[PDB]
Amino acid sequence: RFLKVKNWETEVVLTDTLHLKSTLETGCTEYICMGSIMHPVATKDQLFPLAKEFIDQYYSSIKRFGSKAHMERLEEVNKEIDTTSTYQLKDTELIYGAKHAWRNASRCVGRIQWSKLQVFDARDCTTAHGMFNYICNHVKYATNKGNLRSAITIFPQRTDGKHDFRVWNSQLIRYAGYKQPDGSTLGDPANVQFTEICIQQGWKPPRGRFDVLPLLLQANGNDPELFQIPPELVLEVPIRHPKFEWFKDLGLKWYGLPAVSNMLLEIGGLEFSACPFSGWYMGTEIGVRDYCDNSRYNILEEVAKKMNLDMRKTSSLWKDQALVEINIAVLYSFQSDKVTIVDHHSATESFIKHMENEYRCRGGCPADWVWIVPPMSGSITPVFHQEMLNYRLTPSFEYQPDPWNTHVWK
Amino acid sequence: CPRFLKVKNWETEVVLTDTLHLKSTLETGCTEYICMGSIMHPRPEDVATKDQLFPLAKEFIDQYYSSIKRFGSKAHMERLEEVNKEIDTTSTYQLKDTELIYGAKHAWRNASRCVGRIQWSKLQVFDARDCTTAHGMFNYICNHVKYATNKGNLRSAITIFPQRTDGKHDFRVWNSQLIRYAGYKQPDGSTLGDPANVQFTEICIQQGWKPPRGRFDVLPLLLQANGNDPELFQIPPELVLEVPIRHPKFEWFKDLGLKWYGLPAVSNMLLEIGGLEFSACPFSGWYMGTEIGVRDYCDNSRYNILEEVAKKMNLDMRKTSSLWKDQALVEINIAVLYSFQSDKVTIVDHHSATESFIKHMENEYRCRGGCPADWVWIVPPMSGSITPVFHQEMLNYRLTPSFEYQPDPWNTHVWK
Ligand code: HEM
Ligand code: HEM
Ligand SMILES: Cc1cc(N)nc2cc(-c3ccc(OCC4CC4)c(CN)c3)ccc12
Ligand SMILES: Cc1cc(N)nc2cc(-c3ccc(OCC4CC4)c(CN)c3)ccc12
Ligand SMILES: C[C@H](O)[C@H](O)[C@H]1CNc2nc(N)[nH]c(=O)c2N1
Ligand SMILES: C[C@H](O)[C@H](O)[C@H]1CNc2nc(N)[nH]c(=O)c2N1
Ligand SMILES: [Zn+2]
Repeated sequence: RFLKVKNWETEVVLTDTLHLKSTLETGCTEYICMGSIMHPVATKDQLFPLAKEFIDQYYSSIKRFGSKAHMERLEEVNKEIDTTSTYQLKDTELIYGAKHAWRNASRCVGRIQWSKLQVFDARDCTTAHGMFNYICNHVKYATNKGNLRSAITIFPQRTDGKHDFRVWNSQLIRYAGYKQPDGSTLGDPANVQFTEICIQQGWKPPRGRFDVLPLLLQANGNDPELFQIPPELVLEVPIRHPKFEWFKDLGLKWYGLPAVSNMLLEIGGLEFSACPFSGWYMGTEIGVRDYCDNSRYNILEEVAKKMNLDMRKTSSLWKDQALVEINIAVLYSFQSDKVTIVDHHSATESFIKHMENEYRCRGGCPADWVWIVPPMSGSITPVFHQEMLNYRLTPSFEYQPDPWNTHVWK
Repeated sequence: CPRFLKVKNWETEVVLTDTLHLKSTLETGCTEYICMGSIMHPRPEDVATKDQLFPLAKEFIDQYYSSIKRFGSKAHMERLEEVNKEIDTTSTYQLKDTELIYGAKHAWRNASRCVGRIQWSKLQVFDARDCTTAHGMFNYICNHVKYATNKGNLRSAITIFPQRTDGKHDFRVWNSQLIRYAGYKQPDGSTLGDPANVQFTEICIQQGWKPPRGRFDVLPLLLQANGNDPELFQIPPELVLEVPIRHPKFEWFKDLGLKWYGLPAVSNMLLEIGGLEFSACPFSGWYMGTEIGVRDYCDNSRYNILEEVAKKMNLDMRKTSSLWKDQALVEINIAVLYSFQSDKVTIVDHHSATESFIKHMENEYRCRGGCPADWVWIVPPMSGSITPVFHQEMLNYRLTPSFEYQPDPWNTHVWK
């Protein structure tokens, strides 16, 4: 059945037919909704239908369904799954599949940009040194002196599960976290475990507050190897406030390039376990989550201190006042340094426009309200009042286990 | 369905185990392949047949005697048999007072979207099932308002009018809340008062209400008894507690002339107990500040005062990345909380309410085996991630007794 989604602010109603094309499961049932649950080695047998599905949708996309090339590709992929237990995507298919994995990412508010993705084919990589080279080129290309450009670098696909390529880092650029003897945490608390794994692997921590972690790179299932990103490649922004001259005295900074490196890219039944992809930041991703979460930098109290706010009772909303000011500073700093960044009002406004486009030309847009709504000022953004339908299309980005839980060392 | 389901809090690492989901009775609207969790809502002749009513009544009666640790008792088997005979001879049955009170408290306890359920067992239940006329409904509602208001020391309460019979004799409160402000659509397209209430205001004016046409005109009650045409009543103004909104720092804030009413009393929902349908069941608690300060004031299709407040704050309103909207939203919510606390009218900030809900949820998981919760509604409309419910996974499911949506009565009513 067709399904309608209403925006309760504009009263626009859109009709979803695209959900009818999905086959993966969401985790909900008719009686239980798991919409706020964060996470609810193929064979030739399972592989060909997935490949056939994806080839069919590719040749449908380029308006050549049932063509000579289409019939030939199908048979070409048929004989190759038979005789090799897998197949290899054409370059065109790889690009199409990566763009559509972004397009199908129900949790991403930045998808208005989806077809503007620079795809780096790294399927000929064999060693971690090679991965490091490919990754530096990604970081340099995507950073582009502050005029950030979305990119993805795709390493060789999984074969037997024993030879995976993995980026052990959760992002390419992240700050170290140090669990202090006195209990607390220096640096970034999100990364305490990974930082310890890098130290145990030989990394010599500077033990500052903003130490860029090394790359820890696993090629073809071998042990991971440490690499330092050349510092001239790592663009950073000192956070200052446009009114509070004392803000810069907090000593804060962040990196310009958000580049997620621990997810899995699935295309036509093939699994790409190393596929770092980058875009540019929405300001709340730094100023709200990375700075004010209890298990992150947790700087809310100091800012409210310097603002001389009454912090005795929660109903003074001192946390809310300090949160807005931190986010003002983040946007101001990136914009003053001409580093690409988007505020949650512009981003969500763009996403509503993106939804309109997708419903017109595609029949729907899978979208995860729980993730699309920004972590502050929810209802004064247009996505808050936008009903969304969440469903799982492929190609897709998926979660995968942390490598240090599966990898057999030597 | 799997027997145990785990939810995790990603801030504290606490993992909880849900078994209560196995008792879920109605559909969420999700399927295996689609999630409808952000859809807001996923005939008058049709009432429960005898065959439909039997299992629904037995399920609730069982649950009630289980709750009072008398399951399988003589009194339990007797009640079952008495209910069954009533349904056989009369096609319906009547709840005992004890069962009515238990059902109403559990409809609140089961309300997945309510952040305030830590209070669920402290609900004053007024049995208005002897009511016959809209004048009688007005009396019951005035008494409700006065008790729940309690001079600003608000107390949660529900008033339950007679259940549905054949569907042609419904009791209904046409108001969406007992106390709301009129909205008037002007000829020039602008709105005076509360734009959320323009349609209902028009209905009241058509029914004979003489509007004052101000910004904050308490709407009259429009009350339907026993399926008759609804009738208008003015709530005595001494019973409508109101708070003028001022700001602890901004002296000019009072010059906005804003005020709000103290008692949030939702009156358009349906209470379902044991297959019985109580189409008129106004219930009230007290406000979370953001229900006024974020939604009621700063929604675009509401009072929409963000801009005016930002002007008086001398913010740059040309670029969105100055976050002038966010800065103004906070100040408005500071004022709402400060004005209610100053006048000693119960109110709860979103930090306190969500922390209590977390403690509540944990207790329910411990003592009950779960707690249905709708994250999309539990997370407050501002500052979501700096409240503890943001990082708390939740399972949503529909238990009974429950509060249900129902069509607006002007759309179904058969005018006499
Ligand atoms: C171009 C600018 C982009 C912006 C502003 C943006 C914004 C965001 C934000 C705010 C989130 C939520 C993150 C969080 O709160 O933790 C998100 C999630 C996500 N983004 Fe985007 N994004 C961008 C580009 C991209 C690109 C280039 C890709 C891949 C090619 C991508 C794939 C994803 C995925 C897969 C998720 C959700 C991951 C999951 O399912 O857990 N995004 N994005
Ligand atoms: C005592 C203080 C209470 C507080 C602080 C509170 C808080 C809230 C809030 C913030 C919402 C979301 C409203 C919105 O965003 O529009 C809500 C919804 C709701 N509350 Fe509570 N509430 C309270 C009392 C009660 C009582 C006494 C009942 C019933 C006996 C109740 C039943 C409900 C229901 C049924 C809904 C959502 C209905 C729906 O749309 O599905 N609440 N509550
Ligand atoms: C390309 C891109 C740009 C951007 N501007 N933002 C992005 C955020 C995520 C993302 C995905 C999952 C995720 O985490 C899931 C759960 C917290 C563990 C997080 C949290 N860092 C971020 C992924 C990609 C992003
Ligand atoms: C007792 C009580 C106290 C309170 N403090 N708050 C409450 C809010 C609602 C409630 C329920 C549904 C609903 O909306 C239905 C659909 C969105 C239109 C609204 C919107 N007014 C409020 C109901 C009861 C409440
Ligand atoms: C589209 C979306 O479901 C709708 O705006 C919901 C979202 N969450 C909400 N949450 C609360 N508490 N109250 C609301 O009215 C809404 N509205
Ligand atoms: C429990 C909850 O699902 C979890 O904390 C989610 C909620 N929504 C989110 N939304 C975004 N954009 N980013 C997040 O990390 C989260 N966290
Ligand atoms: Zn769902």
